[PDB]
Amino acid sequence: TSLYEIQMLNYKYENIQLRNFPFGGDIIFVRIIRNNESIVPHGDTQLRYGDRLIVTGAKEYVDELKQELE
Amino acid sequence: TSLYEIQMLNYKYENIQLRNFPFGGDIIFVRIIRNNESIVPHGDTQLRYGDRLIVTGAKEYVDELKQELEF
Ligand SMILES: Nc1ncnc2c1ncn2[C@@H]1O[C@@H]2COP(=O)(O)O[C@H]3[C@@H](O)[C@H](n4cnc5c(N)ncnc54)O[C@@H]3COP(=O)(O)O[C@H]2[C@H]1O
Repeated sequence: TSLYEIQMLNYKYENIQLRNFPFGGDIIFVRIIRNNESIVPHGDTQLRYGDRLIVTGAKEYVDELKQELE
Repeated sequence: TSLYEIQMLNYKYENIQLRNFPFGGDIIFVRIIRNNESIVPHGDTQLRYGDRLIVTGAKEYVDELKQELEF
C-alpha cells in the first residue's frame, strides 16, 4: 500500500495550515475527505476535526503521524 | 483517489522547482519516480528528464499537464 488513511481527531491541530504543520517525516497529503467531499490539499489548507486524510510516505512517518493525529 | 502517470519529456521544464512550476489547475504531485526510486515531491523538488510524475487532481488540468510535459 502507498496511500494510507489517517483520521484527524486531535484538537491541537484544528485550523493549522499544511504550510505550518510539523510533519513526522517525508509525507504529502494527497486528499482530505471532509464533509463528504474530497479536497486536493495545499499550503493554506487547514486541518479540521474529523478530516479523513489520505497520505503518502514511508510507513514509519505515516505511523508516526497516525499516532499524533488519531 | 485517481492517480495519473505523466512522463517528464520536456527539456523546457527540466531542473525547474515545484515551487516554481506554473500550475494552471488544482493538482498535487503524489510521487516522482526518478532513477528507479519512488520519491515524495516538495516545493524544492525539480522536474528532471525521464521523471515519472504521479499526480492527482482536476482531470482537465491533468490533461493540460500531459500536453505540456509529455507531448
Ligand atoms: N506534491 C506537490 N505537488 C504540486 N506542487 C507542490 C507539491 N509539493 C510542493 N509543491 C508547490 O510548492 C509550493 C512549495 O512547496 P513547499 O514544500 O516548499 O511548501 C509548502 C508545504 O510544506 C505546505 N503544503 C502545501 N501543500 C501540501 C501538501 N499537499 N502536503 C504537505 N504540505 C503541503 O505549504 C507550504 C506552502 O504551500 P503552497 O501550496 O501554498 O505552495 C506549493 C506548491 O505550489
